[PDB]
Amino acid sequence: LAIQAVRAMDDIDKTINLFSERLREWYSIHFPELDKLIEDHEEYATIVSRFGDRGFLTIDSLKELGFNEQRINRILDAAKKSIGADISEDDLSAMRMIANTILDLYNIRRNLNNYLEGVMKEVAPNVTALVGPALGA
Amino acid sequence: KIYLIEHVIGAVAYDENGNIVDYITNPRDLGKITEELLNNEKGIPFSATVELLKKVNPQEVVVENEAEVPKLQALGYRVSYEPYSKVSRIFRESLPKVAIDIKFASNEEDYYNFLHELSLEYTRRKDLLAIQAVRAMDDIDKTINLFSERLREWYSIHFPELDKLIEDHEEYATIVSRFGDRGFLTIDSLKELGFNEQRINRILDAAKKSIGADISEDDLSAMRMIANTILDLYNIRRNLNNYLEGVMKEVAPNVTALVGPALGARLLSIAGSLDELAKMPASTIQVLGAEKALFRALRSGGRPPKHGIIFQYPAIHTSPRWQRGKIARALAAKLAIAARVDAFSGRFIGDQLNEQLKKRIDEIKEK
Amino acid sequence: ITVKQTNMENIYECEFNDGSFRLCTRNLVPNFNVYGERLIKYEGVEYREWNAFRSKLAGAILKGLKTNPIRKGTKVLYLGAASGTTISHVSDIIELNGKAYGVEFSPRVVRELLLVAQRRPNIFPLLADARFPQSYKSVVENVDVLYVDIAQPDQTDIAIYNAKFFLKVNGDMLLVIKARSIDVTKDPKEIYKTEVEKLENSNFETIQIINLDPYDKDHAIVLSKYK
RNA sequence: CCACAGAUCCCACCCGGGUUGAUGAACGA
RNA sequence: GAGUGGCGAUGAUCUGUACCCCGGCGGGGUGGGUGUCGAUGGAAGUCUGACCGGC
Repeated sequence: LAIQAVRAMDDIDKTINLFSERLREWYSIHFPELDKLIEDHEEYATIVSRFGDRGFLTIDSLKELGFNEQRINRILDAAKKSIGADISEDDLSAMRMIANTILDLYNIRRNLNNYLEGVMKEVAPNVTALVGPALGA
Repeated sequence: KIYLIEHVIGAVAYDENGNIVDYITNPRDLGKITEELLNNEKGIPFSATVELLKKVNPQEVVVENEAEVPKLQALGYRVSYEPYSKVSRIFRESLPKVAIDIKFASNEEDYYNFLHELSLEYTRRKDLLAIQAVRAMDDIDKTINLFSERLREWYSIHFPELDKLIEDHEEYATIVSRFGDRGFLTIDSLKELGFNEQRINRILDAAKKSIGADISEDDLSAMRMIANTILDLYNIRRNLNNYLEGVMKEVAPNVTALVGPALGARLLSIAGSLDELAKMPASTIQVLGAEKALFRALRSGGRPPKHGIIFQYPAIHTSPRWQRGKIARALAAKLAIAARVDAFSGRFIGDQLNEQLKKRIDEIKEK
Repeated sequence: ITVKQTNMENIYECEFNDGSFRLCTRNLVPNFNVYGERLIKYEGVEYREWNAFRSKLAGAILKGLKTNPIRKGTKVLYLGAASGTTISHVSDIIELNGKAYGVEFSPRVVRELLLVAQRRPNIFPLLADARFPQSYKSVVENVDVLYVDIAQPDQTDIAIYNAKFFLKVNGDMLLVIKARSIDVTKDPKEIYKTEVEKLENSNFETIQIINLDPYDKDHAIVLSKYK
């Protein structure tokens, strides 16, 4: 079970990366400048998930993620002056499906890491001590 | 004497020496600039220029464009124009820079980001989503399969017999998602998804006589996370197909008439755009996908692929191997025509195209 | 396979599985090709095969162009950008630093240039007539290289006019001379001589004059410096 | 010129390594 | 007396002759490479030992 779980974790890892690369390429039709402004995939996804249109971003909803005063401003100004495409709500929710899947998968991953830690300490405590649950598994 | 400049950057007044006497910066708004540039062509001055010619009160002004002259004369000034003037050059020589100086952009980095998007929009004025969507669909397809493969290997620690009993990935996932343990399985709960009389019995008997492992609730829910993800993706897939169908009929109806939304989009994706697909010969369309196979043939003089991504068309992969090359060739030919009527405008003629295609297929099949 | 630098910046040659040598450029947008060209990975960096039969610049290189004025961070005005074949290769050469301004007056074709220019921040497409630099005066800046490949009988004159608008003093002009679209009647070789004279009788200093044969029939490219 | 210094080097002990690895040995959840 | 049904760019041929087989064709097998995955499958298949230093 330790083996299966880590295998599924490596599948999820792989998928998160595939979807996030897809999403950025996709959502960049509407708001291309956001791509180089958000390094972190999970953050990127949260934006496309929570807001939708680029003109729906707001300060406090962004303060809530952890974004510092200064960054919120750069993002909002980027959206204002954006050379992206004006697009329907049908189009945006299509992109948002991928964003929500990305977010789901990040939770499932963290859940699987904790499950894995439990089994790995049980089944191979010495190995776990050395390289952690994941790498031991 | 004031030499006047108009640019995306705004309206700048120079003296004869080449020193900025006064400037008015444009708003950083794609909409308004584009329109003012389109308007400038007919001789209409920027609104930034109108404000600038007020702040400075010049007797003799000289502009870049000869169409502007009579417009500024009607506004009260004595005006002329100099074509490739030293001043106009002096301005453009320092144009990477003077964007920052008059505060049109904070840095060079997003002067060019803006100007790029202005140019894009300014020529647009004078299919990408279809492509992205199918690309994500293909990612989802790929993932469903990866997870379902994993789930079966994983869940079979507990209930191994269920794997060869349920062919269908979505069904298999639904069972692990709703139950976990095999002792939670009931005639009632299984009827409540439409499994048939006889099959429910084989499942329950297999669960009864199972040589699987007895396993904790922590272990099962780990597995069930995957099962629910699989179920989520299937729904997302079906949603993406309907979206894709919507755009594809809109952007390339004739193509979609021929091969369906998905495969149609898929060809667009490989070609890059509709207009690129439209420029292609059938003999290319016939092999898109299958590049490894093609260039292998072209480098060595071997046998080429009969079909690339087109293999997916039902008439091809279901047909026997000696019919496939003919069917592919006929399809590609029609697709090239389909893409071209789609690209160089409008009309739906997908019905005769289908009719001609099915005639060609019926002939192929009678040998 | 083996890829290595050449005398010119961001321009590479390939040794091949069979022993052939073909030009290529460093792919600015990896995984993506503009025409049908071959994409090639070597030591984890991707290169775009530069077919000489399509691109006049690749041709001119293979015919021994002394020194190429198009390099890293160069600003070029590209008259006659067409579908984006050659301009995509100058985009690769110039990199994110430099800028290419593609002028093209045929809408049927700017259609396909758009797609190339979306993917590439380097390139600034312009649907305008190169005979009226006033109509794009307000988007472009002055430049280092004036690359001119336009099918027009007075192509040279058009080029000179754009030059005195946009070409930096001591900048370079690559001018493609299309004998058959200046005059199908006259001898290609008489045309090359008389057009060069127009450049000289302005003030362009003829550096090199290449004949694009094998690759382009009845074509010659001139490299010269504006004063 | 010697004297004395210097630090190095060992040199051997001495200690720790060390019978629960010295060595060098080209990566890819 | 009214309506239909009528080669053709808005498109025939060439080569995947696979082998040969039994009854140009049916069927057959053997073939090619190619899509899938697999098996467990097959790979000097699984480093090194004299002294290491600190003093």
